[PDB]
Amino acid sequence: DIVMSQSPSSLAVSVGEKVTMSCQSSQSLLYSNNEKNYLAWYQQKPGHSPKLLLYWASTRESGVPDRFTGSGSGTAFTLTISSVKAEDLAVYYCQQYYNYPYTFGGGTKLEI
Amino acid sequence: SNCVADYSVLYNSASFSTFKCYGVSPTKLNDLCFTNVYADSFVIRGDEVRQIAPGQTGKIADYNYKLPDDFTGCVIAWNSNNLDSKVGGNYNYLYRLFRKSNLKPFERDISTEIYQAGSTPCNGVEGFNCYFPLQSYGFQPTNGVGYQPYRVVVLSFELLHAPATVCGPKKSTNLVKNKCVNFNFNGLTGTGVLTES
Amino acid sequence: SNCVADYSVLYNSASFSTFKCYGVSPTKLNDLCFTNVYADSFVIRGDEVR
Amino acid sequence: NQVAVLYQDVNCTWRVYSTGSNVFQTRAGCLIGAE
Amino acid sequence: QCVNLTTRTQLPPAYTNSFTRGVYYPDKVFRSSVLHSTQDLFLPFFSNVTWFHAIHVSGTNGTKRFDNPVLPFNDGVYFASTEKSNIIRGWIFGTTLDSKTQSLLIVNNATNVVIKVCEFQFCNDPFLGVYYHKNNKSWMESEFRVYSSANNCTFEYVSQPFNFKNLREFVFKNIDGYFKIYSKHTPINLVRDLPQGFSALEPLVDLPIGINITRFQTLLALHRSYLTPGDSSSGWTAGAAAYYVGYLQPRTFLLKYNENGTITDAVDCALDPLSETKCTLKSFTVE
Amino acid sequence: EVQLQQSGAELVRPGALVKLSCKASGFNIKDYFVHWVKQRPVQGLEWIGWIDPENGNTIYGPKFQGKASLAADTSSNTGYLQLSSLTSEDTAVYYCARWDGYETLDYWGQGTSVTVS
Ligand SMILES: *[C@@H]1O[C@H](CO)[C@@H](O[C@@H]2O[C@H](CO)[C@@H](O)[C@H](O)[C@H]2NC(C)=O)[C@H](O)[C@H]1NC(C)=O
Ligand SMILES: *[C@@H]1O[C@H](CO)[C@@H](O[C@@H]2O[C@H](CO)[C@@H](O)[C@H](O)[C@H]2NC(C)=O)[C@H](O)[C@H]1NC(C)=O
Ligand SMILES: *[C@@H]1O[C@H](CO)[C@@H](O[C@@H]2O[C@H](CO)[C@@H](O)[C@H](O)[C@H]2NC(C)=O)[C@H](O)[C@H]1NC(C)=O
Ligand SMILES: *[C@@H]1O[C@H](CO)[C@@H](O[C@@H]2O[C@H](CO)[C@@H](O)[C@H](O)[C@H]2NC(C)=O)[C@H](O)[C@H]1NC(C)=O
Ligand SMILES: *[C@@H]1O[C@H](CO)[C@@H](O)[C@H](O)[C@H]1NC(C)=O
Ligand SMILES: *[C@@H]1O[C@H](CO)[C@@H](O)[C@H](O)[C@H]1NC(C)=O
Ligand SMILES: *[C@@H]1O[C@H](CO)[C@@H](O)[C@H](O)[C@H]1NC(C)=O
Ligand SMILES: *[C@@H]1O[C@H](CO)[C@@H](O)[C@H](O)[C@H]1NC(C)=O
Repeated sequence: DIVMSQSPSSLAVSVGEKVTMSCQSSQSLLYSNNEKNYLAWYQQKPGHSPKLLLYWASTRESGVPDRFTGSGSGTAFTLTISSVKAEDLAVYYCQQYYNYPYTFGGGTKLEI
Repeated sequence: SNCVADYSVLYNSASFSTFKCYGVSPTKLNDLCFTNVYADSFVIRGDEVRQIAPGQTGKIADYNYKLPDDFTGCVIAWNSNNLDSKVGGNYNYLYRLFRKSNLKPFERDISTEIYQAGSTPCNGVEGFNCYFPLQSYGFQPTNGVGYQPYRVVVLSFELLHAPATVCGPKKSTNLVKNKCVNFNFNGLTGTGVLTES
Repeated sequence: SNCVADYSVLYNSASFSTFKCYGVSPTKLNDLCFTNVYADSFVIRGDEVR
Repeated sequence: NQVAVLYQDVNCTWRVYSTGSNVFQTRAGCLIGAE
Repeated sequence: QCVNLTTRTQLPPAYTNSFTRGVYYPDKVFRSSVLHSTQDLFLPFFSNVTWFHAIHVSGTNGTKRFDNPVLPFNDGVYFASTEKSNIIRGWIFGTTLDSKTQSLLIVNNATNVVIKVCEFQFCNDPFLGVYYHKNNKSWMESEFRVYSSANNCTFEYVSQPFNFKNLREFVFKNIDGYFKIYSKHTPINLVRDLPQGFSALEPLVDLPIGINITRFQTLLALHRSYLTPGDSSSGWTAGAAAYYVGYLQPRTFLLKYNENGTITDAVDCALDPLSETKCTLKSFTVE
Repeated sequence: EVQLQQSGAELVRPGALVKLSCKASGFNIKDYFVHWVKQRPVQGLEWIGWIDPENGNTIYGPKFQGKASLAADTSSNTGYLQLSSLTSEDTAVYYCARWDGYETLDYWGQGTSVTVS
């Protein structure tokens, strides 16, 4: 089964600062037939049910435009924010969709 | 397919040492029309040019290229010592020397499995009493007439049974009906009166 | 006399320019059994092979 | 389309295509398929 | 990459009667009001033809029953299939069905047909893998999944593609180095049996393959509505398709040619003495 | 917008089964697939598997393969999960999810939390 690891555990940065989170996998996520990476990213607040962020690295969905920007590889996956925003207190997770079970990462926390 | 077969263009730059036609007379080739025409080409030795013929025996006719007994076609061959031979030897042309059974007509075998000639499998290691099936002709410019490379092209077709698309260089004429005329429809000659059907 | 006539052994080290068989088919030579077999050997010119 | 077949060299008391039922022996052969 | 669809090796096949089926035009000449006797590798009348049912069995029984065994090729084979939604798609012909010998791959996507004779290392259970979606309610692309490697190819040919409603019939025959296909397509309505009637097959194509053909395996397309990359061979269903295989044999036939040039009736000259006497007397009625 | 209605927090005795209900509006369960989820702050969140209302069958995960059952009925827009008998591992928060074919999970209800005396 696929296992996921996330970094940093927790990081504190001021509003407007750039911050980057990276999660690493021990197997490849690329599927040759579609050439599509089966990975998603989640952001969750305490006591709020986890909600999917747009998968396939095309993280753009309804909400505030370009809230979080992500980059991924076959075995590596990172998410970036060009400027931390005060309202977006967030906790992040990395999940894979290549084989059962869909792995859940170790979690990442961002503090302001 | 879809071309006029005027062989007079081969008269100035080609010289064939063996033209044999089976199922058709060489003098009638200018008046006929051929359907399902195929051109088979290969290069063999001088002494094996006789083996490309119906009902012949030998290594070529047994393991390499077999012709049907009911064959409509022509066989063409010419010496190619000036193009298919090098001073050090030409090891690009291969032939099959060992096979378990003779070939059926117009079959092609391209496998390279090790042939076991003894009573013990060698598991494809080329040991004792098991040999590689393919060998290479040694063609040199100083070899004998029968050891020089020859190019053989065999043409297969049927006649006067199916729609054709090649035909010869004969020129067509207009259609006259309700009169007694000689006709040549796609190589089929005859006499009669033609009416709408 | 008293020998199997497997002519496949001649394929590797022999090349014959003219093989002609009268009264028997070359494709059937591998299936029959021959009586009173004799072999005649001599050397002649190229034009005298015919 | 029903038929009877007469085998004039077989003696039924076999070299027949089928045996079926109603096999009758005659001095002209074995008649198979007739009552 | 193919993951074995079924563990069950075989089920006891049951056979039906091929009443007056598999008659093909022997030559490309036109004949009207003519009773014509011709010898060729015809399928014997009232023969035994193996009936294959690739359908989803009830849930109480083992989840998988669809069968695509490697069947012998004996002097040509007769193939039929009563289906909808194009479950059957292609066949594979060859001696060993492995890499060392050449084999003929003839696979037909709804829009087009590909006919390649190349050395192919084959999967145990080859299948074209189609997918379907629920929200869109549309059927999507497929995955070939039939061979691991293809090398030393020597012929490629591409052409226009060639209850229950559709009855497709094919006759395959390898003679004198050529592979000939005869076909006929006929809408029918009897659900589980070969129709009682006469249909003549027309010459589709003859190919200069020049390969030894000893065995053939049919290619079925399978449908699953979910796709995950790490887990396969789970969730495939065969729909409802049945195919029939019979074997040709050297026999003499007498054919009735219609006024418009169609073949309306034919007689097996070796069925029984009555059929033999009809074949010799050149009349369909015996007094 | 799609929202889901979920079983409220439960306080139960060990050694007995448990039942959960996941409700949907704006679509039929036949249109999609259904996943189930159980979450623990320590030991993390777990992935259970998917059930297909149209198929009539369900493929489960291996950690939960034992001591789990999934059921669905299209008459109501509701899917159900049950466990053979309550262990300490099952004393956890629970979630249900909707999985699009050839895609990710897209809907997650408010949740269900299981605490045990
Ligand atoms: C066509 O292929 C078949 C199967 O590979 C060949 O039949 C085998 O031939 C070998 C060699 O003669 C025998 O040892 C086997 O017993 C035969 N049967 C099987 C099942 O392998 C057949 O010879 C091939 N045809 C030609 C013309 O080579
Ligand atoms: C014909 O006889 C000659 C000898 O006169 C063979 O040539 C060698 O023969 C000796 C035995 O006398 C073998 O030990 C060698 O291995 C042979 N070598 C070669 C290169 O020929 C010859 O092989 C015989 N056969 C033919 C077809 O010439
Ligand atoms: C052939 O069929 C007859 C049917 O009557 C068998 O019966 C024999 O008939 C002859 C007279 O032609 C008697 O002489 C024999 O004694 C009869 N055989 C008996 C009574 O067993 C006859 O046997 C048949 N021949 C065979 C089977 O060789
Ligand atoms: C089929 O194609 C393969 C392509 O790899 C051929 O393999 C090559 O064979 C040549 C000599 O024929 C070698 O020089 C190469 O090293 C081979 N390539 C490999 C092994 O990757 C193979 O020979 C072909 N078979 C034929 C033409 O019969
Ligand atoms: C099932 O497929 C696997 C895939 O490599 C293969 O190893 C195995 O032999 C197959 N099972 C059979 C042929 O029974
Ligand atoms: C087909 O063979 C089976 C036995 O395998 C037999 O019972 C059946 O009658 C046969 N069908 C015919 C002769 O039409
Ligand atoms: C058949 O069509 C498909 C696309 O519809 C194409 O990918 C494939 O190459 C075609 N096959 C041919 C042209 O033989
Ligand atoms: C088909 O379904 C896919 C599901 O991934 C969706 O992305 C796409 O928009 C749908 N297409 C149409 C035309 O509805």
